[PDB]
Amino acid sequence: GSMATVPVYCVCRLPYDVTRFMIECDACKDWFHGSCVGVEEEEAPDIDIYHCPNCEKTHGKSTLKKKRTWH
Amino acid sequence: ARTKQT
Ligand SMILES: [Cl-]
Ligand SMILES: [Mg+2]
Ligand SMILES: [Mg+2]
Ligand SMILES: [Zn+2]
Ligand SMILES: [Zn+2]
Repeated sequence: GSMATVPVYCVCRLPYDVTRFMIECDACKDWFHGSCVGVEEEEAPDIDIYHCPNCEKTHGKSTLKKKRTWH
Repeated sequence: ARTKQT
């Protein structure tokens, strides 16, 4: 009921909002609002391995896809 | 990457 827990995500620690774009960090498996971590929805299809700003420090920077599906 | 679209 009203006292149920809800999952929270991102650096902002908010529950999910379907109107906002999010990307998963491949390392910590948390999810991040593009607006919170500087990733545009339209740029994300080019990201291969996404690492959040915290995970970057030990797991390395995000990588880009070397090939893409057109169509 | 895995994403959640709008
Ligand atoms: Cl690739
Ligand atoms: Mg937004
Ligand atoms: Mg593709
Ligand atoms: Zn956020
Ligand atoms: Zn992370």
